[PDB]
Amino acid sequence: AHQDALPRLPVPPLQQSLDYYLKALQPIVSEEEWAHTKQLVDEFQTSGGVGERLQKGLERRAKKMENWLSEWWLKTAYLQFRQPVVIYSSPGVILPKQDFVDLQGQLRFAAKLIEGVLDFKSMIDNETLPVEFLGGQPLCMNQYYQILSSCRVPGPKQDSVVNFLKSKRPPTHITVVHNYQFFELDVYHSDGTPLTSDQIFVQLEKIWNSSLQSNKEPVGILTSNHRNTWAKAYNNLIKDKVNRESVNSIQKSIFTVCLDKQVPRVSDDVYRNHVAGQMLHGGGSKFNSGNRWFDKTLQFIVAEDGSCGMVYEHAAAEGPPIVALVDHVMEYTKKPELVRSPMVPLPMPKKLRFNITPEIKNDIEKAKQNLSIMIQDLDIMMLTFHHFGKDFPKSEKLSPDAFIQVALQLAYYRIYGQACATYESASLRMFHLGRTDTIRSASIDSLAFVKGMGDSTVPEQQKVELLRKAVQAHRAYTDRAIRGEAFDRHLLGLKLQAIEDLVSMPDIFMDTSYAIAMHFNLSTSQVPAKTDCVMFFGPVVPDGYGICYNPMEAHINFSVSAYNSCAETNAARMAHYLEKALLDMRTLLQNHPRAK
Ligand SMILES: CC(C)(COP(=O)(O)OP(=O)(O)OC[C@H]1O[C@@H](n2cnc3c(N)ncnc32)[C@H](O)[C@@H]1OP(=O)(O)O)[C@@H](O)C(=O)NCCC(=O)NCCS
Repeated sequence: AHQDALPRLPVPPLQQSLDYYLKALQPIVSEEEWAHTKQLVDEFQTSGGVGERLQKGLERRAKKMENWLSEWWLKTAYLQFRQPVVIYSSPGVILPKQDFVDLQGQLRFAAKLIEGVLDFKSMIDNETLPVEFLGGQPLCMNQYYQILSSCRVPGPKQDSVVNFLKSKRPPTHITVVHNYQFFELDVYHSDGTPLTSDQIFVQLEKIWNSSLQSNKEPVGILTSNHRNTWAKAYNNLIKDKVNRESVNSIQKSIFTVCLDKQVPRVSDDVYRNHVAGQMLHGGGSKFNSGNRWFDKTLQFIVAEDGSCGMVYEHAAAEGPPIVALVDHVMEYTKKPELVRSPMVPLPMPKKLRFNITPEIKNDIEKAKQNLSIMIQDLDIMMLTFHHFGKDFPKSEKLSPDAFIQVALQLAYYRIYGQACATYESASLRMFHLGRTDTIRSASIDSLAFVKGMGDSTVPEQQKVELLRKAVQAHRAYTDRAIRGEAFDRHLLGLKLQAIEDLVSMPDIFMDTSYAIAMHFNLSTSQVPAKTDCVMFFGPVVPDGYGICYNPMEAHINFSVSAYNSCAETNAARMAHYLEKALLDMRTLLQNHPRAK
């Protein structure tokens, strides 16, 4: 009854949005093209023209739908995306490295971790999850009822998502993969009481031995190829009675746990990057990628050396919900011990086999060739900004995220000589079923500033005043976005609504200023985690980056991605420049006190 108190995703006035469309375009589009769009936009919102008609459409799709963007966005952003899920869609995660140093401690943690998730599922199933606030308003809790007991499925034209959460016989098992081979594992009793760590460990220690030796083909690596190939590949794969049951089990699992194998260690300066890679894609076809099932919503991956993290399917939800589970889980892995009562009678786990054929032999060999190419093209850099975090920005009466978003503009600008189309994920969870909207960090005050900075003709006194203007201009966008007052989503709405009506694709969308404004060189998001962890994901375009960070109190975890295919990008360099951009801004703010 909480999802009925929340307001529905509004529709910003056509004039209002189309206005912010112009304002935000100036700094990234020619003074020529902007003039064009200017005339085009006036024509669009003419009283009695196309725009006014389509606007009436969205203003109706709301009265006959909980959320007028739900289906469109999910379908548009993920389900129709025919590229692989790996690196392009499913965000990895790096968690605080555990201390165990042997094949029994590795299993020990897995158990402790598994018990934590179920302890969290309780609040979900029991619907006793605490109300999350995005300032002074309640947040949509839906996303929490989609991440567990679900999985994505390959469709020849569009993909589907199976959810076994609230079904007749809610699964009580999970998936475990060791040496490329899957195993089922129940964590509940015919009495309702969950399995304590002990049982789960003995169940995990039993699953453990059953797959001591590796030799089988990594069928699971089939979920990392193109979505048109896996669709056909998956289609054949389930033509066997056992096969189908095998995949059917994984798609019911409350989630998956991967016990990855050894990998030739590298230096420590490039360590963090070797793990992030091991958490996002798997590190080749001859390492750990086969110890996965990327279609599965939640995959918790525990390494050998002690490294650990995850990788989830984005369709389900955004990083927040996922990390508001990571925090609780890592918490459980640390807390004390209670009743370690004797091992009740526990059954043996079911080994999920995969009848390997010559038809599937090729798809398995064609997958390796693909994945191995996506990787040799991924360039990632992990930056731990110790200099400061939320502390400083806050002490300057300035918003931390805005301040961090102005530094990226400066850093980027300090590399290409121009501003670019920038994206910052903004959650609209203060609305029922809502997901996210766009916060464009590339603005008028943003460009003026990055230029007023490196301009040796502008005094440090006018510099700081240009910095502050930007930080708050961005904050206003942030505040306007999270309140359904942005424009990117509304914009995509008029476009899709236009298609539906069966009308001529508006010129506005066919506009140059459009192919640009949607081309994001900087794809970013913030995912605060009460735990010292970092999230990451490739770039949205070939010529750009992927940037996600965790703003703490005394520091910031930063991830930076890029493709080697594009010589115009280098993750380390952007990382190396952002670091200098934040330190620089601080030197300018501490030199000229606005007060005191
Ligand atoms: C847009 C968004 C990132 C802004 O978050 P935010 O926390 O408000 O950002 P801020 O910079 O304000 O950081 C908040 C902290 O700075 C403080 N702050 C903000 N403005 C301030 C100011 N002017 N002076 C001093 N402190 C300020 C806040 O009080 C808060 O303090 P706290 O540490 O006690 O929490 C967030 O609302 C959002 O929408 N996140 C979406 C994440 C997501 O979905 N990601 C998907 C990834 S796949």
